[PDB]
Amino acid sequence: KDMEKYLLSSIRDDGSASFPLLVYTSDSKTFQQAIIDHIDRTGQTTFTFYVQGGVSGSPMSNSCRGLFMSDTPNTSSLHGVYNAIGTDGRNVTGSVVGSNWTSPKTSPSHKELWTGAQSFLSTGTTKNLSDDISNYSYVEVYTTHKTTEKTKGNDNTGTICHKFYLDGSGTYVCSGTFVSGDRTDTKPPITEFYRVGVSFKGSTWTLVDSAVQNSKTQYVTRIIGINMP
Amino acid sequence: KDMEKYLLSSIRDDGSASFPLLVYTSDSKTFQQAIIDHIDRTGQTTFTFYVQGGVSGSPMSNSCRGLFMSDTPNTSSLHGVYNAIGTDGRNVTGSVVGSNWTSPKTSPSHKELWTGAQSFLSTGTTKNLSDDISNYSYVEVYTTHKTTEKTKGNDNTGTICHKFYLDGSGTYVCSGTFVSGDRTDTKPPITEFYRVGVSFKGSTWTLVDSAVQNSKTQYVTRIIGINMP
Amino acid sequence: NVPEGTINTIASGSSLIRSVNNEYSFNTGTKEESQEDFKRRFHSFVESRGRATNKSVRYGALQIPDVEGVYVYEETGHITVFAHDRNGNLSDTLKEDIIDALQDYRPSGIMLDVTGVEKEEVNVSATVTISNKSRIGDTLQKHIESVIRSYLNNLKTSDDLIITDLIQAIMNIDDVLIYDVSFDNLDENIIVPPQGIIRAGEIKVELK
Amino acid sequence: LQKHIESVIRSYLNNLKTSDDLIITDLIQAIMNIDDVLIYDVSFDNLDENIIVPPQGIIRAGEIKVELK
Amino acid sequence: YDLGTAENESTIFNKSNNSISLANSPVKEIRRVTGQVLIEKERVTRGAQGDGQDFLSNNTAFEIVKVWTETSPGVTTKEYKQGEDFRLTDGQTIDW
Amino acid sequence: NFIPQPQGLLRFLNTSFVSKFYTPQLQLSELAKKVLTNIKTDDIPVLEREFNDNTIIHKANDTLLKVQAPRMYMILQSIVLEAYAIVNCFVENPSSLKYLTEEDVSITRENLNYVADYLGNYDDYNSVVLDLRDLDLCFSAIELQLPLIKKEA
Amino acid sequence: MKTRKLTNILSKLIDKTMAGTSKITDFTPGSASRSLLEAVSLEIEQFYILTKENIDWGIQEGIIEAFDFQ
Amino acid sequence: ANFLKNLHPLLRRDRNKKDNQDPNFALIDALNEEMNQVEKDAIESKLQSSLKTSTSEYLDKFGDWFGVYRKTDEKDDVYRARIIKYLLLKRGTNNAIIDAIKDYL
Repeated sequence: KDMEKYLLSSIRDDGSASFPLLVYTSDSKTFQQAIIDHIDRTGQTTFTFYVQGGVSGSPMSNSCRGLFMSDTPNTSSLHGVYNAIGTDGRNVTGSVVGSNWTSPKTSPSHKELWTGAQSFLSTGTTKNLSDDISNYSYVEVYTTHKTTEKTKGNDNTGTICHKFYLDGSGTYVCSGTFVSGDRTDTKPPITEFYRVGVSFKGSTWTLVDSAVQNSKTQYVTRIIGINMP
Repeated sequence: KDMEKYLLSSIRDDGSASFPLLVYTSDSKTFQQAIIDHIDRTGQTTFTFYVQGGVSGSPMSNSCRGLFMSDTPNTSSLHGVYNAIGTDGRNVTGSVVGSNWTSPKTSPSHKELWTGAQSFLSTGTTKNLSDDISNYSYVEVYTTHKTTEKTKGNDNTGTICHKFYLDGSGTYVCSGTFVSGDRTDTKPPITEFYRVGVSFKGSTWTLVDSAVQNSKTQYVTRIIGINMP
Repeated sequence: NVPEGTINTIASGSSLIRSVNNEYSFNTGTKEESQEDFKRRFHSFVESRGRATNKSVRYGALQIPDVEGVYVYEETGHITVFAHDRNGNLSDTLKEDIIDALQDYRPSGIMLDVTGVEKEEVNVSATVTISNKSRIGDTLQKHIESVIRSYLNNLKTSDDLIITDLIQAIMNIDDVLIYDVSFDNLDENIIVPPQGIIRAGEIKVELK
Repeated sequence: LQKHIESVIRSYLNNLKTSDDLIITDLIQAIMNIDDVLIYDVSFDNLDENIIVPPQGIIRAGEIKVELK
Repeated sequence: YDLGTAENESTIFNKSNNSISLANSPVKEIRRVTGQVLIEKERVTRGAQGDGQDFLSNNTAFEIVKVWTETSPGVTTKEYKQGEDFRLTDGQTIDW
Repeated sequence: NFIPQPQGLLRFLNTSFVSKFYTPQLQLSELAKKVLTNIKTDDIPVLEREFNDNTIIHKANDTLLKVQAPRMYMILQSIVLEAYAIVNCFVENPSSLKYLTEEDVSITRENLNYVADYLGNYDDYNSVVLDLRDLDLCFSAIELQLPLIKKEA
Repeated sequence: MKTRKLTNILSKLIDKTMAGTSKITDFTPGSASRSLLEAVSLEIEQFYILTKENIDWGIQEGIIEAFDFQ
Repeated sequence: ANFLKNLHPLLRRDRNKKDNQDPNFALIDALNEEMNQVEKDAIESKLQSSLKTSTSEYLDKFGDWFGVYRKTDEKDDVYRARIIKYLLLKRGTNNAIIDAIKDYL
């Protein structure tokens, strides 16, 4: 029992390890106050915690587990950081600086769901994702083009992102333009338009429709599943 | 103190806990050298640290705290990782493989600032954000559209992102194109442009202006605050 | 209509000409549309400008993508209009957006407070008596359970739930097989108000 | 409509085979068969429990009084 | 009853002398033969993915005798060049 | 001046899998909207007999499509309303044929093909499909003939 | 026999036409060949449905003719 | 008869040797193949009209008409055998009752 002021875990009377800070909604205390009370009682400076979901001022709304790090137990001018992980695996970080508490920074996360080269003309084609779309809140769709004319001898665009929120639409619409060519006296640079429409269902995606203003081949090439929790 | 070879925390002379590594700009040592010196002096392999802002080779420019992890105290071929948090709650991670140090990997972060459905025809209307816009260096504006003509039977677009660096413009301008209709039945694919202009003031945002090419309601539907520190 | 570079030829055969091509696609070949559709769309536009009307208010609630099941109700003391989304009953942010967005077609004073539909669940332990010693099987059990669940789902959310109707639905099967059904959990006729909605739940058929 | 309900019930009472209990569920389903929407609910005062008939009993007579709510 | 195995016992296929000698003996049991049949003519109708894969009757294909569009049977429109037009891929694909 | 309607039809009319060839859109015609309101509000005369044992009589209500696939059952109602709307004007009160257009019948057939294809999976309920295929070619003749009728009249 | 729907018969006809040494032909909608294929498929569907109905009627009529029970 | 024999007597009946692609031959082959498959199906329909060879749904219909319904996870042969046997109960005899007990056992 005499080492626990330095160590990440408490010791229960049966000798079992546990967290030294537990915070429950029944305690009627904010996450900030629970930390201050905990340092005042123990003199611990680096320690682990459980916060129950719905605790006010918690790093996140769900229950979370995390680590608080500090070097000096002065609650009248506290300086320190925490890193917390949710029950959904979200990551959040935050800090306290002269006892003032910073807004909790939530990290986004991603998985590559599909890659390849699906032509815009391949309408009615379905392909497998590496995961279910319901494990995401946002999607990036990527498209790779050739312009109608060449500018300084090149017609490639590089591979262009389209980011969407997953609102439950039956089509997600990638659409845009290019300017192409070199301006001569007789020939201005041309303008073109493009579209591709996609849909998602579980672990699958479908190329629904398109429009192309030249005879070259335009492709859908990457789908990334994004969480911004 | 017979445990201090393993503890995340040092034991100060009074018995108070602290970090076993404290790195200050007054030491005139790089973070990499401070880590090497600490491991050489103690044989610890997993330990906490503070790095003052302005220390050369630091995970970040600001003052930060973190955990270093390794399984073997061989400074002539160091293998390990670190996780660090700044005074702003940014997160930075990195690694040492065979005493070669990787580039530090700063996470971005985000917050949802507003959601709903504001019609593009509600110009001069102001709504609250969940936070002050000055906490963010970047913003994503989401808009949801119904196209002038149906594509295969559908006119919904999904919910489309528009990402801006917060350069202090009085109006951030979403503008772009939807290809609408299909080049089918006996009908041209009627291209439409659009614009909406929006602005931000502390914890509020205003729909400033709009330009729409058909008789269907178009909406602003989400605003996300982004940090890329 | 034709894409760029499709002609490639001339019929007059004069050998001076090297090649021919249309620089831009033709898109001016408009189709023929009768004035009926034009008149319909114009009338629809003219009717959508009405203000302070039941049908116009209902129409205006449809602009939000998540507002689908709008139901109109009228009361002088406190008028109310109910709406819900497919994902669930109602959220707080959507409800606030509905309140703020409906003001464009509400009458003066804005004496509205939209509340999300109060879903209720039904649980039934029905004992079903069958006078047939061969058709007796889990197929019939599953069919009756599916029928009851669908009938529960098929209610028009306005005082439609009664034990007699459930008995009549069960007895829609030929009386040669079905003999008797004895409800036990339904001890009264549940009559949800127009705010709430009654739907299916855990539903059992035990054979007798 | 009252007379039609009385005649339907009395006819249901007849053309009934021997040695079967006076099941009420089939009675209510039979009288609700006339119109599912028009007819709302039906209830009874004393014969809510099925009357077991002996081998030599047949339920054919009976006077019907309709008491609309 | 002690036994030896005789695996890749070889003949570069003597189709004139078909009696291919298993000279280790007395042979208790045979296990495998493998060798170089030729597809003299197979339809690989082109699949949709222009400039890439189409699939053979064999994954064991290792030497592509001819690849050609047909003016009629064997009468060639284009005979294609291996590594330039098509290549063999997978041991299982003509691949444009 | 309206012929009384059968009780069956009047009750019927008053209120995942996907096919690759034809798909529905759940769009109602203006003419079909007006009739629906008329039946909803005004008490149309109705018959008392049910001699005619055809159409929805013991076929559309007998099938389990009502409980199993209620969405599919919503397509069938729309086709009946659209089939009953076009029969309404021509037989009597032709003044309502002004609101009908080509696209009104076009979408109806597409909805017919989708529900018809789905019913082909079931081996019991082919009787319903038997009438729908005959009705399918009936709408197409109106589709290719309705623009001429209005100009002639 | 087993009931065959229009879509399956149409797909089988399309696949036989493609495999039957014919690349020029296309089965887009509005074509004459697609309409003829669909019509033939619907005729075969009608034939199968009427065959099943005749099998049911035949079973009933044979059971009537069997015994003396009517 | 079959679709080839009756079709318009000036049309072709066999593959062209001038070219490999024959849309005529493809169409006629497809229609021939479909209508000969339908013919095979229609010849096999004769077996389903008899209890001696009826299978699957038609055997179930026969059982239902005879009152012998299909037991769960019962194959066609045993179900047909029980349906046929069911007529020959010869109930009332002591050895009949013994047979019925042996069946029940």
